[PDB]
Amino acid sequence: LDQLRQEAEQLKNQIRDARKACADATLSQITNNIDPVGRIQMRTRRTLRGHLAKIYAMHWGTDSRLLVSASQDGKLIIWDSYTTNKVHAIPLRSSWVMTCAYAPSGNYVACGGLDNICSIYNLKTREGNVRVSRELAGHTGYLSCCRFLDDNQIVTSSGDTTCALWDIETGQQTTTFTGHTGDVMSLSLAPDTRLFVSGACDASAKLWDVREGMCRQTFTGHESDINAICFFPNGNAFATGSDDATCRLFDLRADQELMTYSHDNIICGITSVSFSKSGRLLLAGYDDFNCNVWDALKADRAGVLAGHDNRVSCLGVTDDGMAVATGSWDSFLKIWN
Amino acid sequence: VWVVGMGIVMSLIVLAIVFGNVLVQTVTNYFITSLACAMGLAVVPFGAAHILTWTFGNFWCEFWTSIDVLCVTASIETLCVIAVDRYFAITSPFKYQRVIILMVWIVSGLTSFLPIQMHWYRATHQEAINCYAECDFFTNQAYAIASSIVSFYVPLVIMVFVYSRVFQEAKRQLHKALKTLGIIMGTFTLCWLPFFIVNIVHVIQNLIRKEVYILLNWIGYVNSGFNPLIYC
Amino acid sequence: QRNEEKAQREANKKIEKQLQKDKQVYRATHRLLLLGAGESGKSTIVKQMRILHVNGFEKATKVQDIKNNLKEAIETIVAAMSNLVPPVELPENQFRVDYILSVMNVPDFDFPPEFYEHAKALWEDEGVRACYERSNEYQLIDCAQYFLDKIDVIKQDYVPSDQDLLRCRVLTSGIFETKFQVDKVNFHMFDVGGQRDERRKWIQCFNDVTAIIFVVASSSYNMVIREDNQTNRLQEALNLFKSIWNNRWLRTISVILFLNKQDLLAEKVLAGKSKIEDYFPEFARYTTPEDATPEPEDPRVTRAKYFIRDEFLRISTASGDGRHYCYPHFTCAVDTENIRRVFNDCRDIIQRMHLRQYELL
Amino acid sequence: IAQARKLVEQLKMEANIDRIKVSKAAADLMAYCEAHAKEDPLLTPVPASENPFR
Ligand SMILES: Nc1nc2c(ncn2[C@@H]2O[C@H](COP(=O)(O)OP(=O)(O)OP(=O)(O)O)[C@@H](O)[C@H]2O)c(=O)[nH]1
Ligand SMILES: CN[C@@H]1CCc2c(ccc(O)c2O)[C@H]1O
Repeated sequence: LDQLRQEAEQLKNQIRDARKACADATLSQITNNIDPVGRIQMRTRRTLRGHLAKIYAMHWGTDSRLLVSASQDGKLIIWDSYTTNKVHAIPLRSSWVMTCAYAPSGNYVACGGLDNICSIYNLKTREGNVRVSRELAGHTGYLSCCRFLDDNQIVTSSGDTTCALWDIETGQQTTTFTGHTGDVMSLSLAPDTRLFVSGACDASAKLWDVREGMCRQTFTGHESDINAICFFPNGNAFATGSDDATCRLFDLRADQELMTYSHDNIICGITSVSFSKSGRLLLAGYDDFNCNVWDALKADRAGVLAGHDNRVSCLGVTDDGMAVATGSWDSFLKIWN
Repeated sequence: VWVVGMGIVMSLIVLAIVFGNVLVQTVTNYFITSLACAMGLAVVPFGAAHILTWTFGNFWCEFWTSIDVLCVTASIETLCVIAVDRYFAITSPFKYQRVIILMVWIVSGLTSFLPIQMHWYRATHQEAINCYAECDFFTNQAYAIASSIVSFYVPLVIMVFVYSRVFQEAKRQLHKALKTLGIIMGTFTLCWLPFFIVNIVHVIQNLIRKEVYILLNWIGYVNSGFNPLIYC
Repeated sequence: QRNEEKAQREANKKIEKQLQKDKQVYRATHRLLLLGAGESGKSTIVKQMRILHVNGFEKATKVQDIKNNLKEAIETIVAAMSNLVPPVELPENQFRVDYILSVMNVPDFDFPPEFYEHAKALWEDEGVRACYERSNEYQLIDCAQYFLDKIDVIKQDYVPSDQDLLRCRVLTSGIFETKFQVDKVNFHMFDVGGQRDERRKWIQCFNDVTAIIFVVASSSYNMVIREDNQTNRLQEALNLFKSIWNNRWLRTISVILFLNKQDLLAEKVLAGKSKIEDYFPEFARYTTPEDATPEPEDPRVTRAKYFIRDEFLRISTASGDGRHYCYPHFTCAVDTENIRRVFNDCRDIIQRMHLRQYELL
Repeated sequence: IAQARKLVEQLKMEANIDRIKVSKAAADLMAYCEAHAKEDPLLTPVPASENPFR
């Protein structure tokens, strides 16, 4: 009964004491000896136009040439980034869409939404058309992200404090992860595809296991909701963007928030973050109509991208590390290099 | 001794109006482009040099007058079309959400260029023959009255009755409505009213002078720069 | 080769042509959003819109659903008779109660014909009717008395009659949409549903709707929210209205207010069992406004209606000065004519002329 | 009810986890970022002839 909470309090105190004892020196002292990168200036090489309403999601292809974007009017269209040519225009049953994804083999495109169903489409097939392959409707509440492990497995994270690992052929949940106390808003698989994270709305982030299916760790250093997450290219650290202006870089081994990327002149939120190829840059979208560029090891701003006319709601970096593209709410995508 | 710089100052002043007009998108925002396009840089500036006659080429005077006439007619038509579009949008909200501007411009060209290109002029009088042989401006055969009816009677036909129903909805719906409506019609009417009282006066009978008519027509030519400031 | 470039150009041209075709039809539509609380009547309005305008109006599924509501209603009244604080109780019917508890918890029921005979007899008990008059404490479905009386007609394997679909209640798990055209204009009405949430992080998506429709339970001022001992059902609606009005995202959206469920309020006010003054002390000194327009009634019931409307309106009249408007209304959802009589305010005509292109003056 | 019974066990499982010094992680991140800095076209601008986007 009431005696159970005492054990929880004692365990929390022990964990906090261990975390305090594990700290030796801040990253700033070690990394202050390097030379700053300097000012970074990039211009919009190309502009992608043709959407009607706001864009809510975007994902680059494996070949870093084709990208898929989803709008609020229910239209998935695949672009050709090199020559600015549309390829397909897939309508949807439900006009409300929040997610999209591109398969590693370039044969399927998955789009979820508020209709509680994460459907899968087929790109390369006979008769030269696109049709629904399977519809998975085991969740309750809206969806927030969708990702591909292979052609047969897809991971979703709904708004009922759950995350599940689906299966295309069977169309049923293989496993189920529980433990959060609020809506789940994002996730990002590891390069080794063995672990993945999830940023909830209770100012907490976890580290699940795909095979075993149990929580491993828990970081709760923030002060408000969480809206984005992404892994370092190493696979041993992730950066989290919250609702308040702070952006933090945690570490799996040390279990401590290494930095707090913040500025005194900003009071807006963060919608999406991502790294560069070598993990030296930390791009981050913002709700103040433009974007910003930080430095991973120095915690300072080194460039502003203000070529938009509304908030930025999606962001992505090519696998070849040659271009950086952003979406927005004014029906316009852009390519920066 | 001091009136020397007045003409150049006015010539330099209208350059600011031209710059303001050139400084300046939706379905109804495409019409303002015609008003911005349709004059003060070329036709209006020539008056300062003409105040001394320029007398370069007798063929050029016809173009000089015709350009101004066409610009005035185009501006009047554009304002009438703007009022008609606003009334159509406001009155019937059920069905409200290049083709007509070209037609309006085409309408202006027929009345202006054709009499000028045809060399048709007023009654051959001793003063008229002497002036035309050797810059006077006076027509005959009721050309002034007809041109005014095409380019001045359109406002009272449309602009007077366009807002009769719109302002009627103001009291029913329930100030600021009469604060801005008066500015749009007042500036338009006050500047473009006097010439309709002298063109009819001259042709009918004279009781008017050339200098006062020239001054009256010069006044109100600033409507080209006044309209860009009022709109948007 | 150049053939690939030509083919790609042709495909791009076709896609661009299709998008240009679809842009106008997307831009020529009106969208509406429903809001409210539980047991308010959001989906009834959409069902009535389906019944009225579009010709659309699984009969086997509706047959089971109507009977399912009847099965749940009978159990709730009998179960709370013993658990109620008062000693109110109904002799031979005690044998009927024996399998009532057994059938209360079951994955499924075959609906034997013997069940109907005993349920009807128990409904005729004087004591059973007494507990129905005191539904303030224990929660019970509003659409219960209508179905309880009409059993033999449904019993005599039957097709549901008219207004039977509009009275049965079915939970909306997901979104619930409906398209219709009234007069050369296509509308779009959708219900968010989704049980009950307290964060509403999806509200950022709806930043372009023309209007927001709000419906309240005007005849619920003495029963608590589904989770007990919280507050009066009216107060839970009042708090939700204040949060919606003072929202950063919905800073330029008008609100159409429906004071739904009117007939129940008239019936309950006539009886003196419950008084508004007890739950709402300020109503005792309230004086009816000088301006009024009663339909066709009793000043007692008429005075009650305007008091509830005044409380809702006083919230919007303070924090909103420009770009926010509130539109009171009086509607009864079940009655087909009343929503037709509102005609959505002559299509909220009052707005159509002023909001549109009048502001720029 | 029994919710706290599983939560305390999960927290106990979480607590018994090995931890390392922050200096080692900092050195590892710095070394990786210095080692893989050659193939990052965003830092060092790409030549126009070598840029597929220009
Ligand atoms: N007797 C009566 N009941 C009404 C009236 N209007 C609405 N209702 C009630 O509204 C219910 C409609 O159920 P739903 O369509 O699911 O709407 P809801 O009860 O608010 O539930 P949700 O849609 O989930 O919010 C019916 O069961 C009725 O009891 C009315 O005018 N008279
Ligand atoms: C010299 N300026 C002229 C004077 C008379 C006149 C103008 C334009 C249209 C007409 O119908 C006119 O009668 C003006 O451009």
